[PDB]
Amino acid sequence: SKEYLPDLLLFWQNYEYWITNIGLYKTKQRDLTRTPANLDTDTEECMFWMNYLQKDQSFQLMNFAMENLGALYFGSIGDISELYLRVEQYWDRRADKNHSVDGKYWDALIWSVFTMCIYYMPVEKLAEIFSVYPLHEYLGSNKRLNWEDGMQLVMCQNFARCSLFQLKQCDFMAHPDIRLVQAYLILATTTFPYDEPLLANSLLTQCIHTFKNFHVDDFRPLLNDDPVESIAKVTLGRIFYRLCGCDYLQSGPRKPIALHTEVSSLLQSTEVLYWKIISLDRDLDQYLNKSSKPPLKTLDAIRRELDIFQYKVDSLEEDFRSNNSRFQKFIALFQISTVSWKLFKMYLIYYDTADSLLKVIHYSKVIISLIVNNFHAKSEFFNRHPMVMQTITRVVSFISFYQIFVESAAVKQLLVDLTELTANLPTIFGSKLDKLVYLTERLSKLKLLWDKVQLLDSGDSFYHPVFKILQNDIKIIELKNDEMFSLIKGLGSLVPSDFRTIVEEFQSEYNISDILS
Amino acid sequence: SKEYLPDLLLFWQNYEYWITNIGLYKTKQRDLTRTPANLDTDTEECMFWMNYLQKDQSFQLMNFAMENLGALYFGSIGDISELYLRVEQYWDRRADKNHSVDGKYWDALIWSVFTMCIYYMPVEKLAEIFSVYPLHEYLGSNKRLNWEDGMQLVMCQNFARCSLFQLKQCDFMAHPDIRLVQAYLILATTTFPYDEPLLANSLLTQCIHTFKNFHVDDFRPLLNDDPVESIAKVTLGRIFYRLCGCDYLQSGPRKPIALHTEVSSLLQSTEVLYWKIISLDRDLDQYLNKSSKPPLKTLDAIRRELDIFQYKVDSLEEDFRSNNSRFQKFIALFQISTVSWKLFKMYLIYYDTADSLLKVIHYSKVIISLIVNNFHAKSEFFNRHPMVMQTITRVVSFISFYQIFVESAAVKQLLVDLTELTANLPTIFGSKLDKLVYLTERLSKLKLLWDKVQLLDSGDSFYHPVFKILQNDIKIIELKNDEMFSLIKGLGSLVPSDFRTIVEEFQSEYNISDILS
Repeated sequence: SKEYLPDLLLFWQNYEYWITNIGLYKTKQRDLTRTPANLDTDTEECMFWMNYLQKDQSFQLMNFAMENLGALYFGSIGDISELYLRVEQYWDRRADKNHSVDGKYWDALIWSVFTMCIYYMPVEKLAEIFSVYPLHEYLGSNKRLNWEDGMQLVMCQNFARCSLFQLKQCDFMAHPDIRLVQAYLILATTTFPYDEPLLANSLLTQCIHTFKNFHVDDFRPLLNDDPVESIAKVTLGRIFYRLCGCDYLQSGPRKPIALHTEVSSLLQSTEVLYWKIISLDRDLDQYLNKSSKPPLKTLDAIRRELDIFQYKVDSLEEDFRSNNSRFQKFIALFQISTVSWKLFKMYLIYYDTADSLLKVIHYSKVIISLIVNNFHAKSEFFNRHPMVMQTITRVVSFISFYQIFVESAAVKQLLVDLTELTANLPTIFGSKLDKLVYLTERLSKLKLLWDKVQLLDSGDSFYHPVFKILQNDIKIIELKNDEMFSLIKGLGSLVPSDFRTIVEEFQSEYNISDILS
Repeated sequence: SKEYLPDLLLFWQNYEYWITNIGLYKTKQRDLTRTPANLDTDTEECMFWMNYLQKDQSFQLMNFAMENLGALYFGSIGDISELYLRVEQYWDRRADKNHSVDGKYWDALIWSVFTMCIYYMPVEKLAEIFSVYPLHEYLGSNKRLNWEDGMQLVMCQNFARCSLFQLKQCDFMAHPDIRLVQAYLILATTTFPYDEPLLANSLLTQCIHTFKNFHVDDFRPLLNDDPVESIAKVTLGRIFYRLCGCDYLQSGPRKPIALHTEVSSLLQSTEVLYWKIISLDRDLDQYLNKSSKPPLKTLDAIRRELDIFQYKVDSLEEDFRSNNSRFQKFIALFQISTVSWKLFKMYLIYYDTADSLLKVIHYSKVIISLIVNNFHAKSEFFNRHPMVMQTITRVVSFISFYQIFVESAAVKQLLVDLTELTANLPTIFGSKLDKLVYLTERLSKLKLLWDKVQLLDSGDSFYHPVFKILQNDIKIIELKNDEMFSLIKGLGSLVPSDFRTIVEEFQSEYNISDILS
């Protein structure tokens, strides 16, 4: 009697939290006794790359950015125009043995910008600018590869280290500047915070610190303020909501200090429309690892907010004469859709409302649509936005999970569409895309083990091998996130039995630990 | 009619806060366009010093520490014995091109220990170990100097950079460890947090982050816990209260993120006796920059707590057979005395209670006593503890300030005793001691200008040139702490008239800005 189900949907909330979120993008217990350390390999490497870039080359990036990446870089930098000047002086002082701090800070800010560019640059327009030729060698990878492969992704990664290595030249610890928060924000537009979850969390904490160090609570240019300062405050506010955004996104056990929590939910300007929407995403996902349920009255309150923000989003036109307006419209629409999907998934899980699953299937498709429509406009670099990756993960997983329990040919098809789409997302998503693919493959194998094996009522609860395996995938990731052993090493250095056979079998064939990166 | 006075004592609370505290030890607006930056001069320098230290040399430091500095290093490291092993393996791996992270972390922890040692090492016992010979040269300072001078202090400063430079090798941002918090805590025992207020605040924020990253709320080894873990928790708790302590101490505008605030005041074990007492210091000083007054009932509640802690302190014996027990007793007694002084100063200022000034004069003398008694036991290195410096500053200043307004031959003498003592505190206090001396000299010159010039009742308020000069010293320091201009540069880069003659005169002869370091 599939009467258990309700307690099983409620369970997904934690599986989502632990596996699809924490475990796949924010986990990384490394053995320090085995990790090489030094301030030498990063100095030479981030010195070579800086050489690989030519004056004109870098300037086309500036143009790719100005003519494309507006919706990302604005929030934290505003009209690049002002920055070209800096990209210019960058080279001027590029020829000096004598270098300052305001100098480097300006350097790093533009090198984080370059990072973002390489990241989004359509592989084709990138090749017409650089050539893997003088790159395969240095690195040491046969010319067996090219731009089409991660070799482009071996720049959104290294350029990123050139931004960090350069900040490490300002000794930013000792000289807080908004430019550190600005550089980080730009690096945030990429997969950097997922590649280096531990570092990114420390750099964000530094950014929270640097931000509060200005002690500005009210960003509105108040009466009789010098226009220069009225502007800096306004700017600071844009930077602020951008900062709350990646803060909420990087939430987890390895990120204990918060900033976004100092900002109230709506349940209590285009730029700020961004946080408005993320505010609602926070309002919902906050229940994933929670024990309590979102009162139904709440979901409706958020539903109503969505409505207004949905409307408000379409109300902001889009002229295809600028990729800027097109990419902004995409992020807008993707964001609301995502929150919407999350919204009805919630209804379906906590209250099993009417039209819930129908709605989930709807926004699930709206999502696949938005991504799928970007190949059809040769603005596919739009899909490289870290938001896509995140959304597809939660959507596919839940659908893939719902599929193994609640049969439906509608969902079975949707799952096919998503399964396809998954292994189609741009490749700049590296290691993770594969990890998600593996994760999908896995939850499907867990379907078979549910159709094969027989569930049985003990009278108090139901028992199945796919039930433990699910429970385990959480305990195993939840343990990979307990730093207590790490504490023990840095200190005094001291140091239903049939399923039990079925589980361990699967567990050895498909260990969740394979998702960790 | 000296009827104004009450509002003038209340004013001292802010002068103390801004000048004697923030302005003298936690201020540092530097021009980034003028600051040289690089990861080269620290790598070579912190490579030379590391060479200057010999195996046996460093090991005597270990012995100075084990046989002296127990009361400082325990809280965060516990029985050095365990660490000698590390000082040993330090050298073993000292001969490697291949170096890890757990490696460096252990290195830095012992190099922070060395720092502390050099800092406290009696100049005499230091010379019998090292020789300025191979030091004056490298640096570039004529052999015109020697250990007796800051040349010893050019180690508690460089050794400190060797601890930092080495942490910068573990990329601690990416690999949080308690050893970072432990190293910082040891560096805390020195004047490091005052030499580099901006850096120390960022390293502390990193420590708050690293600490919470363990997610341990209850430090008591709870039921059926593996003794190894029960021990690590207990350890972590010692580290925790030690961490709240330097956190409260480093409070200010440049340190926006807090940790100690997560710990309640008592008004709501020897190791924890430390925070107990600092908790009471916090309970009192929290009113310095506040607008409201400490209800009298509060002061009494703290007074009563002091009593118990005073008693509890004397109740912990002291055998002069170990400098350890002697230095612990000193810190104990100094702490309570200090809080006590603060306590009655408060009574005298906010409520003008009876025996207040008498009590202030009492603990003021008890303090001078405790410091003065350390030359008389050739354990003068006891006075090098950053606590002394801090306490003498608040005591001398207030006394020096009370002196210019409220004449008394008792205070006039006390002020003489303090004025002497001031220019007698060990020299490892460098730049600051002089700044305090200058500050004292200054408040005395402000006495003359009060005896000379004539105060006058406008009927609504009283007006005097020493009144503005006082008000100004605050606005001028309070402005040196407004980062809004720093925000403006890192961004879009845009950019009673007789006293009015008297003030500016003084102001040019004795500018408070001279205290900033």
